[PDB]
Amino acid sequence: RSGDAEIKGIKPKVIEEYDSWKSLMSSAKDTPLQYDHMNRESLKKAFNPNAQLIEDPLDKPIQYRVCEKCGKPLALTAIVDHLE
Amino acid sequence: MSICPHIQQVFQNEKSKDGVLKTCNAARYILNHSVPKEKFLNTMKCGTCHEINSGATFMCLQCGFCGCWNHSHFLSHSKQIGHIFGINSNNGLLFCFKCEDYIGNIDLINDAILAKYWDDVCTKTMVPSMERRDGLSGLINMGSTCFMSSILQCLIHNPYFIRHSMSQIHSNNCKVRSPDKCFSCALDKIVHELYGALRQTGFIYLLTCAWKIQDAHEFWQFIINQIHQSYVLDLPNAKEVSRANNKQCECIVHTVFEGSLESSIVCPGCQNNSKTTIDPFLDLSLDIKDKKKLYECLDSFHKKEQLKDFNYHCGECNSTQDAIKQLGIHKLPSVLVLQLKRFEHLLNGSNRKLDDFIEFPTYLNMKNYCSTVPDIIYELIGIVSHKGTVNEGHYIAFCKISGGQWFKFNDSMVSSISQEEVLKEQAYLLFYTIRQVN
Amino acid sequence: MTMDTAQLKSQIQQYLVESGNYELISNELKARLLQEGWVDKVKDLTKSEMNINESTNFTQILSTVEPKALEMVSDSTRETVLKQIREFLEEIVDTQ
Amino acid sequence: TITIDSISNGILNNLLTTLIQDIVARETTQQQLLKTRYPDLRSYYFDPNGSLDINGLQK
Ligand SMILES: [Zn+2]
Ligand SMILES: [Zn+2]
Ligand SMILES: [Zn+2]
Ligand SMILES: [Zn+2]
Ligand SMILES: [Zn+2]
Ligand SMILES: [Zn+2]
Ligand SMILES: [Zn+2]
Repeated sequence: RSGDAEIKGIKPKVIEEYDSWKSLMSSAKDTPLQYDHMNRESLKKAFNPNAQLIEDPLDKPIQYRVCEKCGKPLALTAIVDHLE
Repeated sequence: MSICPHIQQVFQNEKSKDGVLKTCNAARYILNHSVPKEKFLNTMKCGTCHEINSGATFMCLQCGFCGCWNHSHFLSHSKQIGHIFGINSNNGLLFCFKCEDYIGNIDLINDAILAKYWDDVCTKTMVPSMERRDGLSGLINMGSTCFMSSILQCLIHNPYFIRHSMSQIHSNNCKVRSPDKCFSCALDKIVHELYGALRQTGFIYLLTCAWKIQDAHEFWQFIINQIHQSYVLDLPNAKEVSRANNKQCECIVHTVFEGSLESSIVCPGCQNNSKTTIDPFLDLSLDIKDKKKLYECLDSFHKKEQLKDFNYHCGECNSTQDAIKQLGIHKLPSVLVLQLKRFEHLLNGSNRKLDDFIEFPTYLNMKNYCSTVPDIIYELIGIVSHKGTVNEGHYIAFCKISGGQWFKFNDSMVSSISQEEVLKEQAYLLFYTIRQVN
Repeated sequence: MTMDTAQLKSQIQQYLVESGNYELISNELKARLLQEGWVDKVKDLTKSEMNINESTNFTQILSTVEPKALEMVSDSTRETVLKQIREFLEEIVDTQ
Repeated sequence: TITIDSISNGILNNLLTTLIQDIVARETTQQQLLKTRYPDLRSYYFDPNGSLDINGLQK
C-alpha cells in the first residue's frame, strides 16, 4: 500500500466482474423519477412511502406564469389545463 | 441584455426549432429518469477522454455525443462538427459554445414542455411582475393577528405548498369553491394576490373562515388540520374518507409534514417493551431548559429517561424499577417543523417565557435521532420568533426564498436581512426542508 | 508492452461507478460540503463576482469563482474524502 | 504515468469542479434571466440600521 506507487493495471481478480445519449430514452421511459442526491433505499427506510420530495427546493425560483384574464399564478404544468 | 443570436438563427426555421425543443425535452426527461449508474456512464462520460465528471458534461443537441468541460472536449466537437449547443447533464441548462454562455433568458427553452402550446401560452399568460415574483408582501395585523400572519408567511413561502397551490390541485377538486367558506380556497386567494394580480383580500377571507370556528404553534396545527379537512371533504365517497382519516391520507399536509415517532417504553428488570408505540407527528416539541444548542435539545429529546410513575409494578415481572423510555424518529417528513418550548405554563397558574438563545444550524442532520445510519440533511427555510412577554408580545417570521436571500416579516413591514442576522434569532418554530439523504 | 494510461484511468472510474462506490464518494462529499456552508459560500462569491465584474457570463464568472471555491473546501473534508477514494482504489488496482 | 495519488486527486477535482460548475451555472443563468426579463430590475432594499423595508419605506 503506497500512494506514490505506479499503477500497472486493474486487479485480474476484480476484472472477472464486468454511443448516443439519446439511446437512453427507452430505459428512461420505464424508470420512475430519480434524485441526484436522495438515496432511494434510504427514502424507503426513513421516509413515508407516499412522501412528496422536491430536490434542491430553493435552487431555482418557482416556474410560473400569470393568467392575463384572472391574475392567477399557474405552474407550468397547470397552464394548458387552465386555458383549455 | 442580448440573447444568443445563434439559437435565434435556428428558430427562424420552424422545423429546426421543434427539433431543438424535442431534444431539450428528451435530455431533461432522461436526466430526471435515469439511475445514478446509468447517468454517470451515459450522461457524464466524455466521448473523447472517457472520464466521468470531467467538470460539466454536455449532451449535444444535434447528435448523441457527450463532451466534458475541463478539457474543452465539447468545445472541440462544436469546432470540429459544427454542433455548438449542449445540455449540461447536472442541470439540463443549454450552453451555446460560440457565446461561451448559457442560454437562460429565453422563455420557450425554459418552458419547453409547453412547446406544442406556446402561441396560446405566451399570449394568454404573462411572466410575473417584478414586484410579485417572490410573493413578498406584508400582511397587516388588524387585531392581534401576527400569530396568524407569521405562520401564513412560512406556509406561503413553503416550496411544497406553493407548488401545490399553483398546480391548481385544490381549485380543480374543491366542492365548496368559496374563499369565505373554505380554508384551502382562502390560502389559494393569498397565493393569487402575492404572486399574481387580483393584498390582504385572501387574509381577510381567512379570518372569516376563522369566524366559523394567541399561540402561533397552536395555529400551525389548527391551519394544517383545516387544509386536511378540505381534502377529506372533496373525496368522492365514504370509503376514501375512512382511509384519509384512519390509515393513509395523501393530502398536501400528510405527505409533506407528517412523520412518526417510536415511543419505546422498556422495563429494566425484564425488558418488557409493551407500552411501545408508533405515533404520528406534524412537528416536534423540544425542551430547551439550560440548553444552548438545538442539537442538545435533540439529544435531550432522544435520550433515555426514567419514568417516575408511582407506584409502578411492571405488568410482566413485578419490578418496582422505573420503566426506561426512549423516543426516536421512525419516519421523517419532507418538511420537519420544530417547536422550541418557550412558553412554560406553571402549576401556580402563571406563565413564563424562556428567552434562552438556542443556536440552530442552517443545515440540520437527523441521522442520530432515528431508530432501529447515513447522513440525512435538512435545510433551514423558515423561522418564527416571539418578541415581548407572555402577555403582550408579537410574532415575526423569517423566510428563505429562492436564491438564498432571507426576509423578515413584521406585519406590513417586509425587510431584507442577512443569514448571519437570522441565525441570532430567539427561535420559536423552525422549518427545515429535506435536502439530502445518503 | 504498456497500457494506454488514459484508457486505464477511465476503467478505474468505471469500476467505481459499477461497484456503487462512486455514488457513496459523491454523496459523502456533497453532505460534507453542504454542512460546512461551502455551497452557500460558493453562491455568495458568485454573486459578488457578478456584481464586481458587471457580467452574468458563465465563462467569465467561472474563471474567477472556481479557483477560490476549490480553496474554500476545508482540509478535513478534502482529507477525509481523499482517504475514502484511496481505499476504494486499493481494492481495484495493481501497483508496480 | 498514474498513481493512486494522481488518480484520487483527479477524481476529487472532477467532483469538485463539476459541482462548482453546476452551482455557478444556476446562479448566472438565474441572474441572466432576471436582468433580461426585467430591464428595470431593482434589488430589494437593505438597511444596516434595521429600519427600511424592501423598497426603502416604513409602516
Ligand atoms: Zn384565468
Ligand atoms: Zn450563442
Ligand atoms: Zn473529455
Ligand atoms: Zn454533436
Ligand atoms: Zn376550497
Ligand atoms: Zn391529510
Ligand atoms: Zn419487568
